[PDB]
Amino acid sequence: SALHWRAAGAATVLLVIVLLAGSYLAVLAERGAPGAQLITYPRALWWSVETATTVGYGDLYPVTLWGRCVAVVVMVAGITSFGLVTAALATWFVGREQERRGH
Amino acid sequence: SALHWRAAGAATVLLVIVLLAGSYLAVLAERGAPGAQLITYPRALWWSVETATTVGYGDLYPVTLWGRCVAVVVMVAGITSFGLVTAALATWFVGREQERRGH
Amino acid sequence: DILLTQSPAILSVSPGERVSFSCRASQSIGTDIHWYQQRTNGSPRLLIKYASESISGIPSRFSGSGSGTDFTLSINSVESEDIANYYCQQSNRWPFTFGSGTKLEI
Amino acid sequence: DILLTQSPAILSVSPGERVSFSCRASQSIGTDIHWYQQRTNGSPRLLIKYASESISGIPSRFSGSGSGTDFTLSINSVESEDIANYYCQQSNRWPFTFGSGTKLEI
Amino acid sequence: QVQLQQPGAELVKPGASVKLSCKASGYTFTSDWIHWVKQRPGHGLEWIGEIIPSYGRANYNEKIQKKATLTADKSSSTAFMQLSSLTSEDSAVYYCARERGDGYFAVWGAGTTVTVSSAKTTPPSVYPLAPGSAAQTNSMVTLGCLVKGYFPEPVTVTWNSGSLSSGVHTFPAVLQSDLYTLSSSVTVPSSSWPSETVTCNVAHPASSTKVDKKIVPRD
Ligand SMILES: [Tl+]
Ligand SMILES: [Tl+]
Ligand SMILES: [Tl+]
Repeated sequence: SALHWRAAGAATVLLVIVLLAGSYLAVLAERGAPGAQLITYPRALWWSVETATTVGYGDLYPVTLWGRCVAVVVMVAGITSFGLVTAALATWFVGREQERRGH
Repeated sequence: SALHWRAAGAATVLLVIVLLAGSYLAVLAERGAPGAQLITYPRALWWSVETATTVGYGDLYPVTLWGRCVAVVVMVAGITSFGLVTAALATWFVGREQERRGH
Repeated sequence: DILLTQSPAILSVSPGERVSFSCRASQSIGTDIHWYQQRTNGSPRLLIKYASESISGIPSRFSGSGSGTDFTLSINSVESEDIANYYCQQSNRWPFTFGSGTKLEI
Repeated sequence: DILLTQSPAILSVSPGERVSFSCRASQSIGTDIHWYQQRTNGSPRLLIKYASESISGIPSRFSGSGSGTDFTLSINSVESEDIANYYCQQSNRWPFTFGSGTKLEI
Repeated sequence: QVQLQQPGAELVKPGASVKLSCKASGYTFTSDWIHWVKQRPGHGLEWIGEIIPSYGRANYNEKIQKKATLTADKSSSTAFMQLSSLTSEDSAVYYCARERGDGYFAVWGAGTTVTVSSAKTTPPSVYPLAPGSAAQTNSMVTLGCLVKGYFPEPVTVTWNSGSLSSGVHTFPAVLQSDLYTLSSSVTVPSSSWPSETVTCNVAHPASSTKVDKKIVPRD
């Protein structure tokens, strides 16, 4: 349909891809760092969701420079995707409100 | 009244339902997992609010696959509901600003 | 799993004195510690829930205090009716667990 | 790095009895503790993963319990086939580590 | 008013199995969990498992040999604990309690004492115990009754259908050649006897055989 609604899905399909690639690179980067906990895929994937939503529970986090890096890409894509739906939900509501004014 | 204002309430009535169902499924899923803490309804309900707002204090969180799952549904409905009011607040402000331009 | 320790096993005291039972958690469990009384040929009876909160129907001489990994159930002036075994239980993390229990003797 | 302790080193028992091996982590590692069996001139064999979860192909007499820093592998009624060395391993934090292992003797 | 009800006893042969029950009444919820607690003679409490009648899910104490299966019946509000392949180790009082999903056990059942042996049931024999004609009495008097020759435990003893609690003792049973024996004593003011009857009620659940015996003077 429209741009706003397209981007939303795109951000969704992109968020998932980033979640998957993120959890994978997360483990790749953290293993080798003594005391690191973000080192197995299943929980790394969970950590990923935790990060994209900024729900921060502090149960798992990167302790390496590259992990931190991977983390920043995930927070950004997370905050952006979720901020891209909010913006799409605003357009949807703005256009409908326009219709309810014979404008 | 309008869509944006309707959805807000809807998201509110839906958020509450998800909060309640979430805390209930949370306990159902976490009990049986040694070391789990999200295992009694009152605090599970609190954990739920904590999650829907992404305020993350890390005092309680799921440690099971189904818990994590329940958690993701709550974060999403939380972030979406709260992102649905922000978008409704934008429409409200956009339409009023339109009135203040004789547009 | 959380280990709950009750020392001593037995505990004496003179009629009417003040007595305190101790229950140490193997790790911080907040105030999620509960107390039960069990008399000869009896079922456990809730005395204190969440460390401090008293129960309805329980004498006012029973009190409980603590937080973290150390909790104590006290009795102001023990009566004979108080002779029994006392257990602690946690509920902070799964599975719930019980202390070895302490026996009161007057 | 996480130190895993297996006491005792050797462990006796009478045929058919219930036996429990202990593995204490030097710090809380959740349930990320796994168990291996190793017979004379054999390779390690996974018996239990993540503390409780049993493996396919493993006798049902083998069970494991624990969380935090204390875990135990049990065997309901040991058979002779069970005579071997048992190791624990963690995976909670890098690098993975192994217990000193415990030897069963009937 | 008695929230959980369990059968007082259950005799089981080695290797056999048994299904214990816990019927509840009072405030019923969807959040309610029914817990089972095992207690061996001379031992403390031990958590066996839990079950959420609603969803019908159950969890077990992974520390001990799994010997139970929990189920429930939304209809009759009855929870069931299936114990299978019992042995001597499995003999004990099994309590069931109700937890409102908030961590503590508000109400407990009276517990069902499960004894495991190939032996056979035997109701008790209740013989009265009145003083002898040559026994003086103070302001008080002591009567009692002998419950001998029964299996398995327990036997509940009450004085005057319960109306008499002050001055009662019931000595722990004793075994010998697969048969228990015990005595209970009662004490009342001398004046009150036999002017006001004193009867010992003796119930033996394992065989469902409650019985009475008055304590009259010796003819
Ligand atoms: Tl946040
Ligand atoms: Tl945190
Ligand atoms: Tl936000």
